[PDB]
Amino acid sequence: RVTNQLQYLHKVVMKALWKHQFAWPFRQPVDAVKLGLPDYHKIIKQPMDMGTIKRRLENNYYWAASECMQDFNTMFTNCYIYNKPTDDIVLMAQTLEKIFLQKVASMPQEEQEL
Ligand SMILES: Cc1noc(C)c1-c1cc(S(=O)(=O)NC2CCCC2)c2cccnc2c1
Ligand SMILES: Cc1noc(C)c1-c1cc(S(=O)(=O)NC2CCCC2)c2cccnc2c1
Repeated sequence: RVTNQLQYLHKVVMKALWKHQFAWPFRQPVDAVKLGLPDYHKIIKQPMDMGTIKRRLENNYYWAASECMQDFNTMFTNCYIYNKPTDDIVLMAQTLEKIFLQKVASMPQEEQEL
């Protein structure tokens, strides 16, 4: 579906996050071979990244905004679960997610199809 809320997530939320200076590690799926993490996919069962979310927005994959919000959430949660507490990537994820939440607080409240 195209909905008012999904449009907002695309044009306001994703727009802001995608261009952020800390976004780069999250713009494509985690490549476990490249990063040297043979257990990544053993620990993280549902990988997610902003490249995938952007494409889903662009291709009208989502039926409701809440679905897209859960993908954003999964991407951040994966990061917090996998990485060590002191890893810089955790700080970068937190920074992005703060913007995610700030923007989500201003999303249109009633979802309507277009
Ligand atoms: C401005 C304007 N003047 O005439 C038209 C037509 C627009 C308009 C309408 C929509 S929408 O109807 O698809 N979604 C609405 C629902 C919530 C707010 C946007 C946009 C959608 C995306 C970008 N520009 C949009 C601009
Ligand atoms: C693991 C992992 N789990 O979620 C994400 C996201 C990652 C992650 C981690 C690294 S890194 O640890 O090599 N560099 C850190 C240093 C500070 C920036 C990230 C990447 C390195 C390159 C590309 N993607 C990366 C993605």
